[PDB]
Amino acid sequence: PCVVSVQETEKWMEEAMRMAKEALENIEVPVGCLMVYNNEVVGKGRNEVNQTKNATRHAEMVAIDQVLDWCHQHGQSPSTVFEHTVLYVTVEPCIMCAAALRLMKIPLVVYGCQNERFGGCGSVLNIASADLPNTGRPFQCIPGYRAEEAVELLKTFYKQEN
Amino acid sequence: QWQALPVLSEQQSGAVELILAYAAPVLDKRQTSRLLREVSAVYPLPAQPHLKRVRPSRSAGGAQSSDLLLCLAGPSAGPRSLAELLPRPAVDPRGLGTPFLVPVPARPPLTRSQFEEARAHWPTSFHAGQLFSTQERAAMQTHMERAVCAAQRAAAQGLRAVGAVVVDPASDRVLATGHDCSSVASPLLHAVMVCIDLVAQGQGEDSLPYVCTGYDLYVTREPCVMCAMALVHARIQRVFYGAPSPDGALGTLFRVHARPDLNHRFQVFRGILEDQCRQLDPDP
Ligand SMILES: [Zn+2]
Ligand SMILES: [Zn+2]
Repeated sequence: PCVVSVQETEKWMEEAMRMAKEALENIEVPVGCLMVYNNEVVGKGRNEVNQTKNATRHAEMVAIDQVLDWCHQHGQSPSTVFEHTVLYVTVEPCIMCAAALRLMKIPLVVYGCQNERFGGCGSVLNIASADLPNTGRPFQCIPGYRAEEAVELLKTFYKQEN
Repeated sequence: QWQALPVLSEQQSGAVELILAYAAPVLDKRQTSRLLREVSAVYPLPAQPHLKRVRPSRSAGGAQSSDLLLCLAGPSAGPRSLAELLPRPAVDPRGLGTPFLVPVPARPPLTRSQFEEARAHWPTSFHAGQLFSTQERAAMQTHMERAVCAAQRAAAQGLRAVGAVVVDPASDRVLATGHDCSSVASPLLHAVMVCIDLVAQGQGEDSLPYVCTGYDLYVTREPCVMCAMALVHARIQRVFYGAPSPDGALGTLFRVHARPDLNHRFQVFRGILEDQCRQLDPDP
């Protein structure tokens, strides 16, 4: 039920890039992401930190909260859903979100460009696969998908911000 | 009984490095304050304000004596006379003995053990060898006690026993008290995450997203990687915690508060009320 979602990788990442462009239009760090469970989008999110005035509202945190709402609303335990969910995100998850995904036991992340300022899948720290026996489970990554388009959005954002 | 230990980067955690300086014995003690004024006018030691200029010493019979720190040694730390080091008439050297080389701390000490090594070579300033004042230690103890009470309420209800308090040190006002609220339906409600949301919901229309700017966090045990980095993103200013956590990210496995390649750094002290906190739950 995991690799069944990977079949539509192009579709999922296209939507994630669409959302990331929206985030850029709204002067947010241009990250878009979707969480897929059994070929169904069970949650999605863009970085909403400036809109919400809350530094923790990264795209992945927003996506996680939506999946948890879906689990609550449909009587599903988060364990069985998140353990078979794939995250598609335009940017390498940062140290904070990498840790959050470990704690949710997301097995697999497909992402675009590196996150050189804050990345937690290798760029700054390797939270994704660090030996952290009390912090959920490591996850695996498929990096580089449409990375060139994704990193151009980041570069545009960081030129516009003060 | 508890003691706050700074948690520094590994770079700032080692022994202080030493530089060579010239000192001279004060043979006429009643010239000390005149010599101190004239010599430090010539040699203000701008790059080393932590150094005391007069080093007292007590003999085996209690007789007090002093050495005076004259100046930094040059590229050739050779023997030097008073006539070579001290310009006249800017300095009347009468009352001083022959200069001698001595290693002195290059930088102020930060940990209490750096202050011990430093003190051995030449007297240094430090923030007694106390890190926090009595009035301060009492304030810190109050806020942590509140964090401990929150963790104990959590435990009584069957929640993870972690408590946290966010304080505005301008007014010493508590802005948020929270404990772990994680559940099957909401597994990421760690104490720190709850507190950041509480601080956020009390902020006004013209607030930046750096919810924790300028504030202190007291948390019973050391934050996990998610909470620690959330505090980097939210730009906490200081974190006090009681006991470490096995996967902790502010001292144990990582030190995300003390990194050059992240755009925010902040001070962390561990050990506050540690004996109480050590029996509560780690994070996560
Ligand atoms: Zn993130
Ligand atoms: Zn945590």
